[PDB]
Amino acid sequence: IIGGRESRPHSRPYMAYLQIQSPAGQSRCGGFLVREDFVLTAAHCWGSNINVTLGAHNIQRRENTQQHITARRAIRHPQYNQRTIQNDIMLLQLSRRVRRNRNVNPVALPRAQEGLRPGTLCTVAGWGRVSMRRGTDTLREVQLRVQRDRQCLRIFGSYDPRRQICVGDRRERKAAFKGDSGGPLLCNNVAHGIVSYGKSSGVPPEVFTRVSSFLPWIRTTMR
Amino acid sequence: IVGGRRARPHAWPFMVSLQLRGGHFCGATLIAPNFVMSAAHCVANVNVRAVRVVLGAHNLSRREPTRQVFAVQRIFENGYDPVNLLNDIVILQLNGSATINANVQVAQLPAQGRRLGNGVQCLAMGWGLLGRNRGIASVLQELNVTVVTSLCRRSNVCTLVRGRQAGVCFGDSGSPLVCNGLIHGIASFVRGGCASGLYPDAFAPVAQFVNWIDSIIQ
Amino acid sequence: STIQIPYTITVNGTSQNILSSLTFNKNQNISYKDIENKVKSVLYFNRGISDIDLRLSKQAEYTVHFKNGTKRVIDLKSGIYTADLINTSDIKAISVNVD
Repeated sequence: IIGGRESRPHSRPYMAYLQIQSPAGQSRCGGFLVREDFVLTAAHCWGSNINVTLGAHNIQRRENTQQHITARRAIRHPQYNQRTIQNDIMLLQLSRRVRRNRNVNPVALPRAQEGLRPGTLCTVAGWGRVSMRRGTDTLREVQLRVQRDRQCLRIFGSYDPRRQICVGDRRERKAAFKGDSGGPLLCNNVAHGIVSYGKSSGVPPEVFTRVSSFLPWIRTTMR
Repeated sequence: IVGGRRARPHAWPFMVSLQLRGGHFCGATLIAPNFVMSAAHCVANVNVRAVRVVLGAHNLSRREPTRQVFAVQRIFENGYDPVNLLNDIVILQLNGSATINANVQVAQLPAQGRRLGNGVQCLAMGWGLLGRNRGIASVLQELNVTVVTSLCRRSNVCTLVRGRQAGVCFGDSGSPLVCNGLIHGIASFVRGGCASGLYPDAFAPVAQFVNWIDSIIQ
Repeated sequence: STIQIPYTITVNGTSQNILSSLTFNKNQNISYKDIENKVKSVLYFNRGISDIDLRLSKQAEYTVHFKNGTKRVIDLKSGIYTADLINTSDIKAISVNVD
């Protein structure tokens, strides 16, 4: 996370760390607990195997607060287009329910296409890199400001405001970066967005998956 | 070298191996007792202070008493273009002076500007991969080749094993091209992959830099 | 025995915010063709860029960043490979850009 501060430990018990095994490599993403048996994330964080780590703060240690669960199913959205990053949302069916403690519990999802008016101040957290040369072993966070959709319609050729959010003020140097994909965008303690993409410089604005605009598919999949 | 043969032990004493952490990564040519001549891109991205110039080896994998090893002290370029692979030549000054003997000798370079026409017979060499997907060489490999002008530009010397799939491979960069007893080319790049049989391999034209090389080694 | 070299792919002007890394062996010299087949690999797995998309792209290149501060820019639509080897443990990261 570029331009943020370090998180108060376990003050965000919904956060999920994803160890993804791809062909010819690994990948590391974020994610968040939405129910006792499901983690929501982005659809390009998909791989063959996924080690989900809940209730962590320092993931390069092994804390007794942590809980390691492999993912039983990774269900990408059926309209996910990796070329344009469209419908970038994926559900993780955990292989076992979480312990649920004061370090591990789900996060509230919004009501079916709840709005999110521009200027709203939200919070995004994750274990991603903080610059182009340095990273972090502990969970970090930053506060970003939703922009008008025109700011993202200019920059990104496939920005679709019906299913995505435009986040990050052009003038302040805060944004989510490499490794925060799948992490939640949080306004009033409700997961309104999923980290998806931006420009590779980290210069905001950047695009989140609009969680509210996918609620019927989520509940249908959550069975 | 793909599709070649084992070279007579030390039949080419001017042949040089450049190694990083004991591993061959490019060839070179001994042009003077304290100067090797190699490809410019072999040294453009590497820790020059870890490179070790190995003279007069033959079986790179086993202990050879004939070997002499040097570090690189200074580097001399002549306008290398990594975008177009132009002037792919470099001259490395050694941290010492090699002892010329039967296994280590100085190579002969052509006259400035002498260009080889089509059809000339040459000999490519080096410890490059024996075959794409097959592995690095342990014994020096040599290979009769023919100089071509078709599918080539004036800025390079191009060769082609005719009628077979054979040619230079990776790790042959910097290795010399010997024609009529002279180093006419430093191995630069291939097209489509090793030993395509369709696209000639490309050498830096040594004969176009003899003047620049002489001013360096004096 | 093996190492992870991180990479980033930006196609059409957008780059996913994922932390992705390839798998190479510790202290091994490889060729720029070995690297190309792994770049064309994650190009398809991450953002659905096939061989046909490369050929028809406006430009397609990747950049090996070495840990000493130097880099080497490779033209994916060129089909040309310097016959050299580079050591996997010297590579800082790889960046990929396609249009």
